[PDB]
Amino acid sequence: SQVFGVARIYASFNDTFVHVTDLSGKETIARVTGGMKVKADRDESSPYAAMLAAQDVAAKCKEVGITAVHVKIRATGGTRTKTPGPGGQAALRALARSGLRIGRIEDVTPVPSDSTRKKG
Amino acid sequence: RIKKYEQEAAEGGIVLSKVKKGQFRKIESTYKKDIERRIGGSIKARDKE
Amino acid sequence: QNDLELQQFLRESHLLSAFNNIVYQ
Amino acid sequence: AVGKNKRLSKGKKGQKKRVVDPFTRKEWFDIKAPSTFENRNVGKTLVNKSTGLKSASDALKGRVVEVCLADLQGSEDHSFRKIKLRVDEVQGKNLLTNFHGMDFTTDKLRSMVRKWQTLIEANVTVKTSDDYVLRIFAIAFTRKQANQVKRHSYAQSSHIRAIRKVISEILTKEVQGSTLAQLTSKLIPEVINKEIENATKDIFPLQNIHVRKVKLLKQPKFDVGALMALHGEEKGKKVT
Amino acid sequence: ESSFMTLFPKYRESYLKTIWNDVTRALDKHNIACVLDLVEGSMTVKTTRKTYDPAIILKARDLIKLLARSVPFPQAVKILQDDMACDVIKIGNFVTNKERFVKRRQRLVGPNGNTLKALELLTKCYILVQGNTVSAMGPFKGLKEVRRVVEDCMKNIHPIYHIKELMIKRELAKRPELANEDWSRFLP
RNA sequence: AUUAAUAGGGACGGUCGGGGGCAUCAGUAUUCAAUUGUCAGAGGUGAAAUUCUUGGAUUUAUUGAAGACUAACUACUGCGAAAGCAUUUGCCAAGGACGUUUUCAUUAAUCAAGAACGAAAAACUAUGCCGACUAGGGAUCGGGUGGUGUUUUUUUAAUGACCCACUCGGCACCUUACGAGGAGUAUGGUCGCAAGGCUGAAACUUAAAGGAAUUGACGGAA
Repeated sequence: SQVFGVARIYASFNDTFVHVTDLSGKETIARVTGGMKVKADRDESSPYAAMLAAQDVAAKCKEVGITAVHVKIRATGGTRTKTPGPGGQAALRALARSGLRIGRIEDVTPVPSDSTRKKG
Repeated sequence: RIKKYEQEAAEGGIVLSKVKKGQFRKIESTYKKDIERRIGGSIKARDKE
Repeated sequence: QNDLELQQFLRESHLLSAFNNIVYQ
Repeated sequence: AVGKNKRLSKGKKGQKKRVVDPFTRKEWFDIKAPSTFENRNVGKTLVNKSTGLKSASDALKGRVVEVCLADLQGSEDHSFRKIKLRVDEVQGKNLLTNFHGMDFTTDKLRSMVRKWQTLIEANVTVKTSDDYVLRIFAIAFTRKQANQVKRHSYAQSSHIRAIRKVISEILTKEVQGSTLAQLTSKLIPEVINKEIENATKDIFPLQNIHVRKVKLLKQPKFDVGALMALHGEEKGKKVT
Repeated sequence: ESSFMTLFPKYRESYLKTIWNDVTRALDKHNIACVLDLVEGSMTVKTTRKTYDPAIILKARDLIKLLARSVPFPQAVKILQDDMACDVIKIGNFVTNKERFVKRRQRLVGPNGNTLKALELLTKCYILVQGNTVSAMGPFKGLKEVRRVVEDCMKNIHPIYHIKELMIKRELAKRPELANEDWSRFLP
């Protein structure tokens, strides 16, 4: 009765990618973007876009029949900052508030071993 | 207070404005509490010395 | 460093912080 | 960019209709971990369509899943360990997997690493007794004694080189003294790290010794015998 | 369930023990438990069976991370404020000569810290410079701006050019007559 | 056939080092290629725009490949004459210091001319008297001398780490005895800047249009 799916959240500094997925990581059960749910291009990372994108993926999750989430938070990382997005946080908020049983939270953002920067 | 501030910086390594040997530091303490006018930059007697 | 407004703002940068905790003009 | 200020590119010009309805054309299968661990039952997976039993085999045996070891073992502590698994066999809404790999987690790494001390890394690449080719990354940390008043306990060059050597020795020796099944049940209690402590006790004081990574290189040829004898012939209902 | 840890050094451990009521007060106010292990030399943050905010437990992880990197408790509650953000910027991966590296981060910090403090005012964040790491905490717009600035600063443009850019930008956006213009007619 | 200088070279014993050349093994990240996934934007900016994106962009999984770098550990530092110097294991060859009732026998030193070594947009607030230099203290790094217990272990494998006293040499830091024209003003001179009248427009009082001017103007009755 505890059916588990996962949620990859690429929370950038210019969009909030929310993406529920099967447990293996190939079947993309749903996907919405901040720039697909907010009106203008100016606010394509705001917590309003987070709440809306979260409600869309929540509707889709209760459409398919998943009962629990493993949320993986990811930032842009590597060359740019290692910091997540406010859309990321509010998305996790509104997903828990629409009521996906909070299975397991983890962050995996791409961290460089040694970055490709010009040692001038 | 300046010495304890300098020690906490150099123990948990921070950089700081390098000043000459005479004067003290310049902190938010001295800027807010306005202590320069009633103490000064440095010991003027030792400065002339 | 020849500018007039710039360096005055630069040395007042701690005073405005101290008496603030921006209206810098 | 759902708004009206957006100008016109190529963009959303010609688009087919949502008719396919993927999750009413899809199917739900269940996967099963080996029997060496405790909790065998784990997760679910989506089959695209039963027009291919070829397709069921293709997707559901090319799969690679990844669980956390608390989810796998029922550990009351969330025991900071991710296990990769690679599935190859299905028996009737119930897939049978094998083992693929195992990494630590990034938060635990940034928890381990400190400031006034020394981190040691090592890597080995062995062939197992059941013909698997594996690569193991192990890490270690120096510590200070209680009597010490010095605020750092570094190790010198002969120390670090001898340390990496002896841990490489115990790594290759133990992985070639055991199979992959007993190797997995040997990495379950982390008794290899306790062995490394009570073996390199005569070199240098250590506080945190860990195997960071386990990666596969080459897989042997699949045996239904081995996989099934690990996991611990069916008849139907006469449709008229 | 959800739990995280972070190591610290001892000279901060004194400060930790002297202030430790305040962190556990704010965090059980957010229903976040925190504890402290001395021989481990570590802090721990965990949730309980009543916690209802994943954003705030990620925030508490950021709290112990910042407090390990030795920022005081006013800045700690400023990051546990909701719409703020920590951000770490490394500079050690830019330049070749060590002495040029030293003089360049001194050019950053400036005489009487003045360049740093003007930057902090104009972005409403807080900066702190530690050798090869520079920590910053504040709102996201200021953080993006300071990231661009410090990367060009350990490149070879000057922070004074950037400070003039910042004040001109903030004024030109303050006057609510222009939102279409690319403003490069005004920036040099 | 004098010594062997707290002069110099040399050997040996244990060491030390992100010192050097040669391959070698590996971490991730990025870029491209290919495989599958759901189908509607992605990028960047203050907001924009260029660009990519029904031949399925971005994104999730899989490998694959190339070309750079070896983070967190990383600094109160080590090593090199300087620039420089950070994964692994070998191979080769140098070098400092320690310690020796070891070797020679003053072979040392300051260097102008000559030679070797030096990635080669760079820089932009930094500055402390100086010394043929007296004492010092806490820290480190490297070696030896001794004690002491831990930690260790024990017929078997490298007799290592820590406490403290002593002892040499470094990098640093901290207190100390001592000594060798800028300004502004004025300008009857000199060289330059040069000033305005509606515009057409001048030999023509000269058209349209243009801005300026903007409540058009002209008479009666109370």
